[PDB]
Amino acid sequence: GTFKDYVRDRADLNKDKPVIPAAALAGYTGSGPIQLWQFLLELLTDKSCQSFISWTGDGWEFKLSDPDEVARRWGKRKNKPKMNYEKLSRGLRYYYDKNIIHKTAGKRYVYRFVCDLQSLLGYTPEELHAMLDVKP
Amino acid sequence: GTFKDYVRDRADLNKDKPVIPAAALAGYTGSGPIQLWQFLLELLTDKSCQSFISWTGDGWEFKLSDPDEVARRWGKRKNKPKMNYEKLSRGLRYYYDKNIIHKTAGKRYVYRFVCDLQSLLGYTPEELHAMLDVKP
DNA sequence: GGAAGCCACATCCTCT
DNA sequence: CAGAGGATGTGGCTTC
DNA sequence: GGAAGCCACATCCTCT
DNA sequence: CAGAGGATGTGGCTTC
Repeated sequence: GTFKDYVRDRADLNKDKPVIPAAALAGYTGSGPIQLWQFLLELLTDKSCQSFISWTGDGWEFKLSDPDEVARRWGKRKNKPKMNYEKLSRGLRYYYDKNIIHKTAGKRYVYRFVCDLQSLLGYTPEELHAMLDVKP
Repeated sequence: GTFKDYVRDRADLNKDKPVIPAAALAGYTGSGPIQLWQFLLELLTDKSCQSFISWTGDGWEFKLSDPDEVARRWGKRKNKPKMNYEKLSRGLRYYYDKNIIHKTAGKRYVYRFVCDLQSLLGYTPEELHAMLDVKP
């Protein structure tokens, strides 16, 4: 397998094509280092990540079906191997007061984007959900 | 402008489409952090970067038409704002002994990939030069 | 998890 | 500077 | 370039 | 744990 085949094979697994690349987003917003909410928003728009993180179908609500995986990847993106959902959730918890992301009380591993995503990605959650083939 | 527009606009400038993405290459080779030679290989395959870095038309030979720009970007990709051609060249000098890249004596800012790129990107420099519309 | 190494540079400097 | 390399130091990663 | 700040987490801990 | 937050500490970046 050459580089060509390595890229080709990942494409056939629907990887490397998130609609909202974190890196790009950070660039657009001028946030500098990639931020958590941004990273999640990248995953949530990359069809290949739908197995461990996805939109519930209700507005900007999403679920961390596989916390441990979401955590690993965020841990990798920030170069922090000890990263787990137990510290990552702390990150998200900070957002509550900064009204960026809120916790949906009662549902394990479910939060919701509360800020104005439509203006940032020019898409109503209904459209986005259709583009990713969001089930519910 | 929204993130959507920001993405399509850069797309119309032929950006964000390098044939040999550094990040991917690093993954394929399992090198871990992106390496200099790999970065340069990304730029050289991204049609939008042809103004400050490009193949001379002779095999794997290339030129840093705009050293200062090349240096800035590499400085950005590694998070090292003080990054210049004066230091970056050092990095390249280190490949001379590791037969990965050599200096073409006589031409200011011109070096040549000496390792086996054909096997890594399954392309003869002739083909690659055609895909980028390399002039000389 | 965890400490100990290994490697690519990032930095600085000296010559020519 | 541009272009060789030696002397250092450290961060991100592989390795016990 | 350069020193001083700011901000987003990464880490740890305590309850319920 | 999962999930709220307080108390800390530091790296990447913005700001004088």
